[PDB]
Amino acid sequence: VTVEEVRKAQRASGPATVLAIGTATPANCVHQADYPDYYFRVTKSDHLTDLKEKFKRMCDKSMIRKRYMHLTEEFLAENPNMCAYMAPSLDARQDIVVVEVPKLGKAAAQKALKEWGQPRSRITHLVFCTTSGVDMPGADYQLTKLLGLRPSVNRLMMYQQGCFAGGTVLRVAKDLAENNRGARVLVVCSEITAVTFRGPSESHLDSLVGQALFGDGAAAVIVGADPDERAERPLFQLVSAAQTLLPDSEGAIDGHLREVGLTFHLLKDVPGLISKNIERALEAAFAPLGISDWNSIFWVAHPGGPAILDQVEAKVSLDKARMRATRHVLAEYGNMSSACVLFILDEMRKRSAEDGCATTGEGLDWGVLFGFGPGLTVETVVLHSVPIT
Amino acid sequence: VTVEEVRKAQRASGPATVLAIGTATPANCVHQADYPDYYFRVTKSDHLTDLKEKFKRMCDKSMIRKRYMHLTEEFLAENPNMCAYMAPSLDARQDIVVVEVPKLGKAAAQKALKEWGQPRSRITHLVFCTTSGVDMPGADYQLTKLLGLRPSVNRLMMYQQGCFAGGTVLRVAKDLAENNRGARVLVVCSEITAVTFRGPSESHLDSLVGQALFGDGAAAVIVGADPDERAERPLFQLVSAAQTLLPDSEGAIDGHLREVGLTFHLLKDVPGLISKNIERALEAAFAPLGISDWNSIFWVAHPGGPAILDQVEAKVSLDKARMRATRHVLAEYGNMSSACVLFILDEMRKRSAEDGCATTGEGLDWGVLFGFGPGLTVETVVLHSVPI
Ligand SMILES: CC(C)(COP(=O)(O)OP(=O)(O)OC[C@H]1O[C@@H](n2cnc3c(N)ncnc32)[C@H](O)[C@@H]1OP(=O)(O)O)[C@@H](O)C(=O)NCCC(=O)NCCS
Ligand SMILES: O=C1C[C@@H](c2ccc(O)cc2)Oc2cc(O)cc(O)c21
Ligand SMILES: O=C1C[C@@H](c2ccc(O)cc2)Oc2cc(O)cc(O)c21
Repeated sequence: VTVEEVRKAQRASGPATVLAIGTATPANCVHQADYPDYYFRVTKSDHLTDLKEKFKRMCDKSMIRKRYMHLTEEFLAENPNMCAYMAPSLDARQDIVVVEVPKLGKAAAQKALKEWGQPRSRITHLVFCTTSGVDMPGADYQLTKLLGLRPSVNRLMMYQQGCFAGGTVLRVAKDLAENNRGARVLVVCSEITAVTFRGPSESHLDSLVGQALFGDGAAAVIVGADPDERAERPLFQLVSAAQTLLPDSEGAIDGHLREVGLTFHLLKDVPGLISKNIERALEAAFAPLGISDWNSIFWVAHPGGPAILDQVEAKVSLDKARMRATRHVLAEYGNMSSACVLFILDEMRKRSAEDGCATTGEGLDWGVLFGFGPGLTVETVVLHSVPIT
Repeated sequence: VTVEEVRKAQRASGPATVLAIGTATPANCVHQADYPDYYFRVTKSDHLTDLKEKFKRMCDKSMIRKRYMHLTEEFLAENPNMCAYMAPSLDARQDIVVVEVPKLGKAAAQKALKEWGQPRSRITHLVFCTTSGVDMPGADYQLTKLLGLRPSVNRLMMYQQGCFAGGTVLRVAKDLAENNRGARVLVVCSEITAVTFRGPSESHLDSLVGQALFGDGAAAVIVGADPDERAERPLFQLVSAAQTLLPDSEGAIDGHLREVGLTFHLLKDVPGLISKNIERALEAAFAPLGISDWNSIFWVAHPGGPAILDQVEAKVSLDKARMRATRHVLAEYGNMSSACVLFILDEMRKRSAEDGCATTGEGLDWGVLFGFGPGLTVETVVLHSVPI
């Protein structure tokens, strides 16, 4: 009868908890050892032998062993506008991603739901995040139909976000789960590089870097507060989430949706900008918790490129073991934009079980998740591990 | 310190409350009575006389007296591909809205921030919503710079949502404010029709209807729980928020971002689907609260078109006064997509104050806000007014 009464009956008690993770990728695998030859072949750029030597360096130094890509040679050969550096092609790219992004996210969400063990109808919110394609109704609507979620699911469609949004979706799901008693949030990031694939331009080497780094993939997490201990198995606790813009980082990471598709700009200051600011972000997150030793917490960081992990490592004097879960996902999947950190969370807890650690976070109790992206924005999520019996 | 201690010392206690509302439009104004001549002239389509008759009737029946459009005749004369029905023009349209959408948002945000009267640094969250254009970094980042908000403001960027997103942003802001002690959420919906404006085609009358209804505008709202009694002024309380998809509505409203810009497609009698279904949403939102008389609550409904309001009003036998503020915004502003319900909320609390109503909701205590859009999606936000 009163709003205060509704607010007490509404709202949950405990902190947002990750209850399941699942991941999926296209079946087409592309090995980095073959990509320089493959890429310069299908883009009819073999005559640019000087540029091809540069690409061989980037692919050799990428610390990427393989990527999964929906795009095939057979398809590209039928789509020369997408193989040119810059040709009319947004319509052709949209036709792929508008169908394939929700399709890939469905593959990931099914695995998360399966491990969750609860009926799909219990899912109350859906947070769908992509950086490839836009459409009305959005990919959130398509996924809802594909999975058969209830029609009254509360959907949040995060479009054209960039690579920091892996942390964004957890910050979003945290407030949804925590403010709504019983809420169970399905979170899906799904990325498909058909929107960004393009040929090589000697005058835009930062775009060439994108071609050596970005890959396809989707990851799904189910987040909820007040877990049913009898039926749900917690993995991580979401303690706090923050976003920030880095000083003097204007223009560091740009991306425009145009008739030639999604373009990509990237300054060489990106590794320096992140490494030089990461400690301010760590202090902001962990000082109120009383934590100052960055080697005593587990680490999840978006692997924008190997140079970012190298310079964050050196700047903060991390032990090589702390970036292992991050470097493994980079090596085995490449840069999947917003889905990366969720993949790393999945790899963190799996290895923690296989190795016999005390917790899902490599035996450590507290952890941090970092997303980096256009802004330059940095998303920081404090995590807490769960004991492994 | 445990994670439990954090949660307790992290959350707010009270309900999310609307503390300030500001609106803004482009200055360039077009009266509907003049638009068929203007629209057919600038699109070089005066020779399709039968189509023009159809478009007059579209405009006559729209119940819109005027709309604001950033696009001017001088600009359009230099952009023939945007005046054609179907010509490559995404790049030009993007070039417009990527700059003008946050600019119009700051005009409304500055009004709301002035009414709120608190320092801009106190803003902790920003929810920016637009259906006109996309970009990385987004319009939320542009607005942060233009307003001098703190670099650490938590931004949510809602792109390509559609007309129902005026309710979506309140549903987002509700959980941000309520779950974070001290959080003050700036909510900005900004819409500019340069992405959908296109010439007429005789085989695409659904697109032509959009040319009759859609206008430009931006609206800003500041949301927080636990208001300061001396320094802040509650206008409305967000009680609950829900989203649903209507049965048998597949494909009723589709919109595709293509190389010719944002196209618009209708397929399944939108006024019938909303009114056939509105009572279910009312009962879902208000049966837990013991209300069943849909005339006992104030109404804010997204004015997608007059037919939606007519059939919904007739389905639940609404007194003509319940739809008044909604129809006034439709008449003086057109269909401004996500921003419409925020304009109506402002009109309602102002008109309730101009006249001597007891509450900000036209003298009533409880209220309902509806967003309608692609899905068919219905957003339902239960409101509670504030005594004047
Ligand atoms: C690209 C990268 C993998 C190359 O590995 P490396 O061992 O550092 O080798 P280099 O530093 O010499 O870079 C290789 C070449 O690409 C170029 N390169 C690296 N970053 C570049 C950038 N933003 N723009 C243009 N060229 C770049 C270098 O100039 C170099 O060309 P060169 O042989 O003529 O000197 C590494 O620099 C890296 O990880 N950069 C981070 C990229 C990034 O910001 N990712 C975030 C994506 S949002
Ligand atoms: O090249 C390396 C680095 C190595 C490593 C990681 C962390 C650490 O602390 C020490 C060594 O792990 C790996 C594990 C692999 O399966 C394959 C590899 O190629 C590598
Ligand atoms: O640091 C590396 C190197 C990486 C790698 C191997 C081969 C290759 O061709 C490219 C990258 O594999 C890894 C695999 C891991 O599980 C953990 C790691 O730390 C690493």
